[PDB]
Amino acid sequence: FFQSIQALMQTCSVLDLNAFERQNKAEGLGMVNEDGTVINRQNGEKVM
Amino acid sequence: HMADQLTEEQIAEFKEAFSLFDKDGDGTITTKELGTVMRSLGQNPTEAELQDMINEVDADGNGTIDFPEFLTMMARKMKDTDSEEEIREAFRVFDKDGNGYISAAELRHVMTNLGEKLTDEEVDEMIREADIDGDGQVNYEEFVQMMTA
Ligand SMILES: [Ca+2]
Ligand SMILES: [Ca+2]
Ligand SMILES: [Ca+2]
Ligand SMILES: [Ca+2]
Repeated sequence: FFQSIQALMQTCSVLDLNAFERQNKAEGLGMVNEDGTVINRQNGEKVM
Repeated sequence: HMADQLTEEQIAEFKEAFSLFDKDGDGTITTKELGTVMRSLGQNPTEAELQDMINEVDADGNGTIDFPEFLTMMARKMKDTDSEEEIREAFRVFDKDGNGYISAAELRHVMTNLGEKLTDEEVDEMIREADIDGDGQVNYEEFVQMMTA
């Protein structure tokens, strides 16, 4: 029980600037899909 | 990607064209199959160039052309038609009427459709910057050299 709890706490994420920098460039591209056009798709956040 | 370059109708048309080459229906294009349709169109090539025009698009090197390779050929042909003419469509978006000049009212029309709004006075600010001649209209030549309006 406590080994599982300790392992889970070690896998908890914190603020990552490298991930944050990547997202800022990603949102600046303005991607779209093929079938139609998606307006800045909101796929899963990668910072915390 | 193929979905960007090709539509559902174009994929259907290409499949019919591929099936026209593949009389057997096995799913691959051989040299004799490719040679047969060329003779129907009048050309009488030799097997030396016939193999070369297959290897030029054959990706896996198996010596035969399947539908995935056939679509990849057509996808490139549709894509490479436009190289730098993208500014022509951009010019026509501002040029509603269809002539060779961009008017202030036409610039108002596109700006009205876009999110930002103008107070009917700063529209003259950027049009005079783009229009070097001073005639009040931005032509195609003035647009490509410097784009502000
Ligand atoms: Ca065949
Ligand atoms: Ca092949
Ligand atoms: Ca015009
Ligand atoms: Ca002019």
